[PDB]
Amino acid sequence: ANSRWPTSII
Amino acid sequence: TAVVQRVEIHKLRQGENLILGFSIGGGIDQDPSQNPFSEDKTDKGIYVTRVSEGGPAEIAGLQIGDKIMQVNGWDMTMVTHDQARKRLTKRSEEVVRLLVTRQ
Repeated sequence: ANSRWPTSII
Repeated sequence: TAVVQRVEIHKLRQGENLILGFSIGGGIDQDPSQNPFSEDKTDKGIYVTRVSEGGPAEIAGLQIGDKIMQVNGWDMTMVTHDQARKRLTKRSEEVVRLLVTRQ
């Protein structure tokens, strides 16, 4: 993961 | 180049929630240079960052790296990350059609 580029689970 | 794909996802009930089985990154409020999937690092759009094996999105044909252009006719090219998340997760919508481009 990248702390400066969040992702979201949907 | 990019090829246009149209997928039709039927959400899966998991307890109280209807889920799509994928993850997103991007949005106009995020740093596009951090997106590992985009061809052009100024692209602030919404990208599929992960797809769950066996889940609704996989079955529908969604692939990691796809750029989401529209959800049920709703433009996804100039929205914030949160706005995109909300559009994808409306509790009243069981079926969502995504217009995507794929490299």
